[PDB]
Amino acid sequence: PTTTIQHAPSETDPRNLLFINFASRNWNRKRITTRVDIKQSVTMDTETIVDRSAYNFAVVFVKNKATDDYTDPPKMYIAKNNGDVIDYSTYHGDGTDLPDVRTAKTLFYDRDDHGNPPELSTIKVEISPSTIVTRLIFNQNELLPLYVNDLVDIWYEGKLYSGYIADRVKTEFNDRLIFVESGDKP
Amino acid sequence: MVRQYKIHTNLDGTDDKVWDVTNGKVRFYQPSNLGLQSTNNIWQSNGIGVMGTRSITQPQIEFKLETFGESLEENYQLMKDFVNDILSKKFVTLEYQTEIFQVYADLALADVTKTEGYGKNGTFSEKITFDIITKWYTYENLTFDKIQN
Ligand SMILES: [Ca+2]
Repeated sequence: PTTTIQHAPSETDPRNLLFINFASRNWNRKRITTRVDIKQSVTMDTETIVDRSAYNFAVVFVKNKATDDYTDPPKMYIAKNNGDVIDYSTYHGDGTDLPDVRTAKTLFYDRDDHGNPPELSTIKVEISPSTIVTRLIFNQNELLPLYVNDLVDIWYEGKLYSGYIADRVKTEFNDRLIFVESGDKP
Repeated sequence: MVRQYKIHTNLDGTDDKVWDVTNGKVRFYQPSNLGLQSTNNIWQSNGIGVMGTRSITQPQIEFKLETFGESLEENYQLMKDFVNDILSKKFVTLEYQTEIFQVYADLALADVTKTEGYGKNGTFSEKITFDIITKWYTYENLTFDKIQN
């Protein structure tokens, strides 16, 4: 959003008014394809849109009904590269479908009123990955100008990043843009 | 022919007072720097050079201020007057004049010196420093143009 002070539309109304803008130069926004060169003093940093947990491996403990204690040994669960969550013991592969680094956490669960162990899906939500998003801050290119609230597809160092122009800094020295990769790639 | 230096109290104004620092009793000599300094913001990536925006910085002008009084009384009255006139107005307009141009620079009093090392008839030789507000601008008349059949 962009706040703007402007005199009332009707000529009869002499009031000066303040409004909030959620409008664009095009009613039906179109996607642009551009390139960002290293010369534009590019600043790359990763943002997270959705909050999802960071320990991909789970040492899950289930409390024993008879002892009302955690007497029973734990069951280890690993998240594959695809997105699915499996028990570590059940794995029969070569390690290609598993992550490059093991981020782990120990989880404690209480048995439900029925007595059944907690659902695989409920554990999955806690070990599930968060939206890794790339942010690019660079100088305004006069050859292809990029204004705020424009859908863009940026090419940077041989890699394609897709998203929108969120902010714009008007300084004495430069004119810079904040590019936010919206994700939703596959 | 030669260079002229006027000191205006309020240029464009009815209450203007002009001091000839080239011909009058109070004279300005040996300006420190009339040029300019610039900061180009050049950042280099892998030997290749990229240039930002040039902030043209203007440096303080320091003049060798000399007084040409006939008596100790005159030379003191010239210092008590000239320096206070610069103080009375928040800023003073220095006019640079030559055969080719007549530029102006708005100055503010940075530092003035008063010492007891006198010559003959109580002569003054002191250093006056000014801070730059706006360096070199053309003050000229603007008129409309007429169209003929
Ligand atoms: Ca004035």
